Order: sequence, then structure tokens, then C-alpha cells
Amino acid sequence: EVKLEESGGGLVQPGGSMKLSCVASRFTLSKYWMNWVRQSPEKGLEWVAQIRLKSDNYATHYAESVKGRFTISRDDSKSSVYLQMNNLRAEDTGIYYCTGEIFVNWGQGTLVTVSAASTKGPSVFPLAPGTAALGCLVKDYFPEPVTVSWNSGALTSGVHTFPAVLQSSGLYSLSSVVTVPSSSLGTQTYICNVNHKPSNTKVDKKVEPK
Amino acid sequence: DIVMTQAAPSVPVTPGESVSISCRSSKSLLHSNGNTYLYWFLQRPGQSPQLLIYRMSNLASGVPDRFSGSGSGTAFTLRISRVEAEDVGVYYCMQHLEYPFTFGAGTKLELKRTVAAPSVFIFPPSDEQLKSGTASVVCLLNNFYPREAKVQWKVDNALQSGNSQESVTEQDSKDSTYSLSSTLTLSKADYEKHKVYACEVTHQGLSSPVTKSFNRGE
Amino acid sequence: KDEDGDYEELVLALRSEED
Ligand SMILES: [Cl-]
Ligand SMILES: [Zn+2]
Ligand SMILES: [Zn+2]
Ligand SMILES: [Zn+2]
Repeated sequence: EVKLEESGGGLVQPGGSMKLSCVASRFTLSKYWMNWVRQSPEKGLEWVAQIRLKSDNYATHYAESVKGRFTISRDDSKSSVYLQMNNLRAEDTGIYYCTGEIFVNWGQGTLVTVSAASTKGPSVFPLAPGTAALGCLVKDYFPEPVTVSWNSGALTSGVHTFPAVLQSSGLYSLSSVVTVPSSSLGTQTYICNVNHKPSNTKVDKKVEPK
Repeated sequence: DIVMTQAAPSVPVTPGESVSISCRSSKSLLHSNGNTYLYWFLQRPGQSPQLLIYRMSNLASGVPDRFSGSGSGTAFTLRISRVEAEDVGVYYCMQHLEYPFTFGAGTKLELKRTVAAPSVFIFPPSDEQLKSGTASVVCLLNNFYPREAKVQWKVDNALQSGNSQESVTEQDSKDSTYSLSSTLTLSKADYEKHKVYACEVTHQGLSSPVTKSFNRGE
Repeated sequence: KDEDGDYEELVLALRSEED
């Protein structure tokens, strides 16, 4: 199967630069026009840029909001397309996807966050307990995202992990809760596995009654 | 600029019943070659967009039977004959007649089901957190339907406003219910001032509002 | 690295530069 894979995203200062890459496998890139599409909660899906083939002289087209700051390019011999993003604005924050000519093939996307705020790792507090509810509060981190699992992935049946809310302080917070029988408390050990990659933070917390 | 408009932000469907999703363009998408340059995509939660329909009415390869596309030059309809559970997500139309290519704002498909009252839990702030300087009180509303839920925080019987935030899960792929967390954030100083902490919940499935409480003193 | 020609055939049939 065709696979497109984006890389290069991350946290970047306003006015700064960042180059995204998209490499194609099982896909004869040289034959096809390529597109960049981005996604944000505020604007939805936005077409960003397109580049055509060597024979239409690598013709490019850009979204107005991006003209002059972004440059799309391709290297057929490396099976890759690129997006050079200069003078980045906060509006440019979002998930950036690479797609082929007819929008059947999309990469998994790479997250671009444009902010002046520095990286901060989260704190993990427990939400201690018929059926009992157990949880972990993952508070005060930047930027997105964080990863939460339970018992190294063994506990997945009744887990509800909530969307991160942006706090007034500019930091994110989220809770991850799970429902299990009240009889299990005291013998069955429940552990939340937390990861915040941008700050290199890895935390394991025991959830037991107080 | 061709503006793509999807009037319905969301549409509710009983599983196994049909649904239509509309989209319109500020300009005809009919190309001179007779084709209408319109795509339909589905984006399932946490996933990349996936092509459903090209040139307004053609099923993309591997897309199920139940999907169809129709329309005129400016008014377009995506139809699903019998909604599977794999059909929930956001549906987007897109025109590629002219640069810039433009998307609609999307229409979220969500499943209908019997009303279900929320299972409500409340959690006191941990001692580990209190040491830092702030307190987070968390109220949970598990596995309920419909979405509409009313959460009122109470501190010593006094109603609260402006000091709490909510977050809702997507429709659970198994029981099609929702879950909601409501976090109340107070400073350690005011948290230790009052004793009674209550989470009041009003929901269609409840004949009378339910309240899960705790006293700060253990 | 196209594994077969179905995708190429579709793309060529859908492609238009000339308005
Ligand atoms: Cl494609
Ligand atoms: Zn050309
Ligand atoms: Zn199916
Ligand atoms: Zn639940």
C-alpha cells in the first residue's frame, strides 16, 4: 500500500522558520502532483500548497495566507516533497498533512505549534476511589500532546481519557479516568502511564484509595 | 475564492437508518469537460481524512456501497443508506475547480440511541497537589446520552461560576454514549476555607438532579 | 515504486491543466 510520511513539526517561535518533509513509499512520486493541507480547530481543513511535475516546470500554487512565506518543493530522486515555512505566525499552528494528486493518500500528519511560550512538563495527581471510578489528573503542561495509558496497556476496557483543556495560565490540563469493580480496590493495582515528549517527561503513578 | 458551505455542524442518525449531508458552493463547480470538481471526505476521530467521493458522484476505490454522491452545479448531497458504526466522524466537501482549493467547515455524524443517565463521581484534590498551592476538584459524568448535560458546582451550598472547565469524550464506539469531566480549580487557601463540596448534575435521564458530595475533612 | 497501475490510470483520467 502507498504510504506518505510527514516529519519536521514541533514547537517554534513566532517569526521563526521550520521545514517540513514528506517521504513517499510504494508510490512513484515523480508521476504525481503533491499537496500540503493543514488542519486547526479554528479554521478547519485548509489547502496550503501544490507542486506539479518536472514537465510542467515544477509549477507551484499557494494559499493567499501563505504566499511569500511558504515554499513547496520536491526531490523526485529522494521520493520526497517539502514545505519551507518562514516568518511563521501563530495562525500557522496546526496539523500539517502531505497528500498526493487526488487526495486518496494522506500522511499521518505532523503537528506545528507556533508560540513564544517555553516547554513545560506536567504534574500527575491521582483521582482516588458496585463499581468504582479511578483516575489521573495530568495538569500544567506545554505544548500538546501527552500520552496516558493504564497498566502498560493491559487496562483498556473502561478507560475514558479526556481532551486537553487550555487553562487561563496558558497551560494545558487533562484527566484520564477508568471504571472498575469496587471489590478490586486494595488488591488490584492500577497504574497510569504518562508521557509528555516535548519536555522528556515520563511518569508512572499508583492509584489507590486514601 | 469559492466558498464551500456546510449548513449542518452536526447530524444525528439512528444506526441502520439513512442520512444526507449537504454542501453548497458560491460558484458552479461544473467544469467545461462536463465533470463537477467536488470531493467528499470522511475524517474519523484521531485519523487522517479519507476520500469517499470524487467528481461529485463517483465512489472512490474501497469505499462501501452505502455511500453515494449527487448534486447540481452548486448544491451537493452525500448520502449513506444504512449508517454503520464505522461511519461516525466528520464529513467534508472540497472543490478543486479553482485555486485556492477550499473545504467546507465539516458536518459531524453522531449516532442516536436510548437516553442514558450519567454515572456521577466526585474526587477531592490530592494531598500531593495541595502542597504546591492549588486545588483541583474533579467531577465525572460517565456513559450518558444525549450530550446535553448541566453541571453545577457547589462550595458550602453556594453556586459557583467562572472557576470550572469541562471536557467531553467522543461518542464511545461501543455504547454510543458520552462522558464528561468537570474540573473545579481553587487556590489552596480558599479550598481549606470551606467544607462542603458538591457536584450537581441535571440530565434528561434523571427524574431529579443528582448530587455527589464530600466533606473536606476526610 | 507504484505497486500497480490502477492509481496511475485514475489520476491520468482525472487530470486537467487546460481550462
Ligand atoms: Cl493521492
Ligand atoms: Zn503542466
Ligand atoms: Zn462495514
Ligand atoms: Zn464510561
